[PDB]
Amino acid sequence: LPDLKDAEAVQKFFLEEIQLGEELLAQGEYEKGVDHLTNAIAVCGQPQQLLQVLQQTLPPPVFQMLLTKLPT
Amino acid sequence: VQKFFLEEIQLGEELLAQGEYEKGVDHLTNAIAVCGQPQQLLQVLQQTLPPPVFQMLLTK
Amino acid sequence: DAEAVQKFFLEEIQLGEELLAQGEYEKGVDHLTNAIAVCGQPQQLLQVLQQTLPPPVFQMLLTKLPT
Amino acid sequence: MEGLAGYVYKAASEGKVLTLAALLLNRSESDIRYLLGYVSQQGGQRSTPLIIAARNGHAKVVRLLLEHYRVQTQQTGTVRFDGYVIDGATALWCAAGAGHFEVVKLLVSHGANVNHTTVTNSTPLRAACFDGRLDIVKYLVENNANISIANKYDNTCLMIAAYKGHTDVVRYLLEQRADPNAKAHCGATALHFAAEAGHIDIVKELIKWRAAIVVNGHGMTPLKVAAESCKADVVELLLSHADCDRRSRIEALELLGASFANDRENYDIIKTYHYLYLAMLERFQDGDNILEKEVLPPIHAYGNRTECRNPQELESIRQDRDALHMEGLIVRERILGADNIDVSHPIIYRGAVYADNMEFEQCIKLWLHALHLRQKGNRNTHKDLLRFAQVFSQMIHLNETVKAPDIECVLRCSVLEIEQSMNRVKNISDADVHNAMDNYECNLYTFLYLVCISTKTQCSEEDQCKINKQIYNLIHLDPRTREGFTLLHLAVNSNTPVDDFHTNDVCSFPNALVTKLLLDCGAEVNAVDNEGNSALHIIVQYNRPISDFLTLHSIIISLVEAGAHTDMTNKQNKTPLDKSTTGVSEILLKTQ
Amino acid sequence: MEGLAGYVYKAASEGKVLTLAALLLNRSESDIRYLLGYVSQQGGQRSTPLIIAARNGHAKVVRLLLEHYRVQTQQTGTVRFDGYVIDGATALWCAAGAGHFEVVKLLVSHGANVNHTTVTNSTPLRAACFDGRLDIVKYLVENNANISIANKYDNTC
Amino acid sequence: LMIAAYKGHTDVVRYLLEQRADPNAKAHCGATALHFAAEAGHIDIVKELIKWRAAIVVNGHGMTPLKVAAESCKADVVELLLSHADCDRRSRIEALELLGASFANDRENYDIIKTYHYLYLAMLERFQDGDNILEKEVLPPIHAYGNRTECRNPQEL
Repeated sequence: LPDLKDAEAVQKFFLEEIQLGEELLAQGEYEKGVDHLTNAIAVCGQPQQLLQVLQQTLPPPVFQMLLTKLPT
Repeated sequence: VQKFFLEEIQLGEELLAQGEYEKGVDHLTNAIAVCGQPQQLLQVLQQTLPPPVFQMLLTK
Repeated sequence: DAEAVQKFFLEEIQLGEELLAQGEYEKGVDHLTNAIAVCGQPQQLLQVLQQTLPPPVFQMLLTKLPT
Repeated sequence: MEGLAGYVYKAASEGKVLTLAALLLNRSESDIRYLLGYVSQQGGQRSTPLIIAARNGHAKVVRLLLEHYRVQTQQTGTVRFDGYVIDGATALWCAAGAGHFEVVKLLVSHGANVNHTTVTNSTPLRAACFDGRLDIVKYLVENNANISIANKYDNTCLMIAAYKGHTDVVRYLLEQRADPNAKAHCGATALHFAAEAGHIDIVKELIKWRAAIVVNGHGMTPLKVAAESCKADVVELLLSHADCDRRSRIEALELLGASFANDRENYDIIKTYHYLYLAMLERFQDGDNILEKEVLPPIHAYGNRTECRNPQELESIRQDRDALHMEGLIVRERILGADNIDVSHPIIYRGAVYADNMEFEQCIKLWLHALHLRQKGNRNTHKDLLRFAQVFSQMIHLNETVKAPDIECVLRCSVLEIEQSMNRVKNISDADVHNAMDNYECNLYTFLYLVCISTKTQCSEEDQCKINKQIYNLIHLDPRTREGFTLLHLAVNSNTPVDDFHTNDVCSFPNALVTKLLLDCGAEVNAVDNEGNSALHIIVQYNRPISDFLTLHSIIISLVEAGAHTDMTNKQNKTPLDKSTTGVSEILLKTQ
Repeated sequence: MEGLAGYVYKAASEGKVLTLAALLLNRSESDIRYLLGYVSQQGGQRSTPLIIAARNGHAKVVRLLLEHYRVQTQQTGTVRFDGYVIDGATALWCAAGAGHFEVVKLLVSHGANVNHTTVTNSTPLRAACFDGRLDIVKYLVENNANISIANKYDNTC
Repeated sequence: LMIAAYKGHTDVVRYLLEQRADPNAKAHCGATALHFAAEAGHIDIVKELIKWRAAIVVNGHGMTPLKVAAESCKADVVELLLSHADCDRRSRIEALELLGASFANDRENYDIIKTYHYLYLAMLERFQDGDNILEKEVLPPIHAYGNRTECRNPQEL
């Protein structure tokens, strides 16, 4: 994680962390995709609004799988 | 069988009502006479098809 | 160039499928129009192209195949 | 003849014309006459097999049936389809009611009733107008059907055609010497119905006929009934007719924008701000002898700010949609009154957004006005009261506490609504008596849901004393269900349904806390149901003594203290111990 | 602003969702709509992120654009890229011409324009006929758009 | 069978018992296809096997499925095992004892009042019959647990 930067990695390095997950969403390694996704949400500036966003970007097995690893 | 003839007079031309009139009009040709009222069934079967196909069903 | 095309043909083979996967069906075929008819086995590519692409996509590539 | 009647029906329902020929012929004529006359249980209706074939448009099939034995075309039978369950009219109406021109053009030449009525006096022209099928509508007027067939709700077929967007069916009746001035039972015209959905093309045809334009029986001019909608083209169209006075034409755009953002299907603040600002620009355009809004103080329920005055004042409150939605809703609050249903509709939508936006404090406060508005309108709030308890359960999961005055106001108005709901059963006799039987009963459930979540949530002592009054109100009312249960028996029985939302997590029926609150206010503990079982008998019939024994242990001691007869009997003479089927409850019953 | 509009237009054109979701993040509806209102010409043809999302085929992107975002079906875009590139395109029209039945039914359930006429007054019905996608035509007819909307040459669907 | 019983896949559980697979295929660890169902309160799964003659038998440690259901603080399926096959009143009273034991001594379920009322139910049923009275075995007081001598009367409880 990029040490929770104030304004640098909130939008620049944040984008690639989903992009690694989004590729791994397209790859099929969703567990690796969740890992890159769950670091982005932790370093996201306003991630509580993205709970409704992230609950439907996924296949149904990953709907709860990311949620279980969301605090992690 | 007379009941099977009635079944023939009811389901023999199932393809004819479904569009495939080749196997239905030919099958209903014997089924019209096999019923208890041959002249009535043949006239009704001719009336069941179009007037252009009424002659085709009757002459079948 | 034609020997480099044999690797450049593989580029639209790689890059052009996302263009069809993203949704640019015409542009993906247009990107793949520059690719096809330079490989050594167009028929071997054709027999899988009948089913690799979606059935509407492949026949549209057939229109672009001699172009 | 049961199977033979169905086989005759099957000959016409599925379209097999060969079976129909083999059935009417090749047998007797008297037996088939009963078979083709009507059906008994086929399709859940009692119509002629030719009629149900006309429902599917089997024009070729129904033609052969008339050749052998001419069934009466005027014969009627039930047709349950669109427009509620209907004891349907003649087959020509039913073919028109099916929107099938293939059967309509045959029965008319064969001989059929052109203006045959239905239960709601529906002519075949209205049946085709209900489907909006133009060629059938063109044919009935060619058969000279009556153009003035008004419904039991005084709805003429032209007004029926004006319900939908049938810009061609509406204009064709206008060509057939029918001016659009036949008001409904609520006074509604074709102008108002086309203005409901913003049918500018339909109104333009009614504009073209140049007949008349007037308010409905609710006093709503066609621009006003479009103003509460989200389509400004109608008000723009009436601006060409110069029927839009500058007072009405400005509040129209004030109402037009607000509904375009205060709707579940219509939420866009950009035109809402544009319509409100342009109207207030036009409101300030008068200059001398200026006209302004009748100022309304902010509602104790809805919001905390009054409406805006300056045209640019609403521009600053555009950033927070909460302020401008309220500002657009005050201007329709004053012009439509508290009794209008269409101004009560934005109240539910606003808190629902706040439920989606986690503003549960603003959701409960603002939703109280919808119950407040519907109390003025004297209508049912069974969906409103259920939505209160659902959102009340949702914020417990988010741990957002309620306001005790807010939870009392909804509870105080609920028993008044239930008193209306109980009187609604008294007010109606035969129209929707089963619906009214299910109307007051579900309202008691919502009150039970509202009280149960009130017990779970924190409540102030002064409000809790008033909260128990509504329970004390209903236990004095003593609502008797279909099975003889009461409010006490409703909480006692574990078979009581609970709403699908998080109210399952806050209702634990048999709920001791609700029952404990029910017992102090005078619960009928020895009351009997239709089967004669008392409150002690219903609670012991529960088959899960381990899961919620805390509810059982609280209710065993306390309900017995209320005066429960351990020796009481049912209508089948069943004692509480005899009808126990639970060792833990019976031993608890033995102790108590 | 304009570069962010290009970014969100490329994100909608590609099919990613979190990219433009973060690009619109922590923004009011004004600049968000402006980024979504990027109707500027790309490839010589006017296109819009909502339009290019409907042209893409991703029902997920348009289901986010209609539900969680404020965009309108009244828009300008291509209707036929090869030899026509005619403007005045509804997103439902773009989906029907492209043939994505899921996007078509989603836009219909949303409430998109079903009777739109361009400068050549061409309906999405005739686009669905041009694509030959049966279920799109069946859905459009069941939703009762029209049947007799013809081109400027009186060209029926 | 036990793997789906380990999870909440009640559709697979009720289907597989009809596939000529016995519910008594017991693992050497002690799971009798209901022990693995007695962790998450699978009221729907256990109801199937109770209907399917689950054949209650203790685990490798000697704990009954009634005890194992009481081990997970799942009162829903405890009544199912109590109502299935033999009543076995000696285990019926201790089922209330074991289930109530954890509700004041478990992190996931810390309910002090539920411990009394389950024990009171145990104390009620232990002396409900009157004659042929049963009593708790007098284990010596343990210094870790103070010096208490159990609850052989409802008055001390």
